[PDB]
Amino acid sequence: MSLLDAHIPQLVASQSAFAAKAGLMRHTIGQAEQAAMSAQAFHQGESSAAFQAAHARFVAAAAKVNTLLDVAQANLGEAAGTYVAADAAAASTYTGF
Amino acid sequence: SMSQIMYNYPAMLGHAGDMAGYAGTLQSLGAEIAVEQAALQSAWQGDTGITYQAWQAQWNQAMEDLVRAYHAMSSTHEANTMAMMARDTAEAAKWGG
Repeated sequence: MSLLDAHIPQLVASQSAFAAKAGLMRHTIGQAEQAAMSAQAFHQGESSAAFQAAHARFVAAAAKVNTLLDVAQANLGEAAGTYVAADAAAASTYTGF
Repeated sequence: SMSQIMYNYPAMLGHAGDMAGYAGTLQSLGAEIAVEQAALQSAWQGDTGITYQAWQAQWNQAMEDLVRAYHAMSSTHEANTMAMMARDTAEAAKWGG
């Protein structure tokens, strides 16, 4: 009464869905950032302080998502096997009162 | 106050599409990675850097600020009605100049 292949998965783990997800994240930002460009066609120049701050705020946070994506795969192992020895200042951060 | 400069009608000020969605898209995107890793918690080490508990909170705290970073530029969306004095939310609340 042995059940061989009845309700069992297949290529669900070996394929590693985690990795596919990690890469899907950057896709949302990469494509999203492009949209802000098309709209920036307003006058098309260079000067843009108000927008700069907002643009820097995004990249500043991305460091948290990216850094977390590496540790996740590194800690999970099966998730993925990669590294990014680039370092940065955001990795340190700081807090006051 | 700069309304008598060159702001006849709300041309740029206000909305112009669906930007709020682009940002929120990131939040939902990260949720997938947060729930995925939660299934491979037993696989997590913890003696490498970030822990399962720290990663969970950190991730959410990251995606949260990561999204707002995009809405920051779209903050002008509500700035439209701001022109009106009846409301006065950021004006009467402001204290610069």
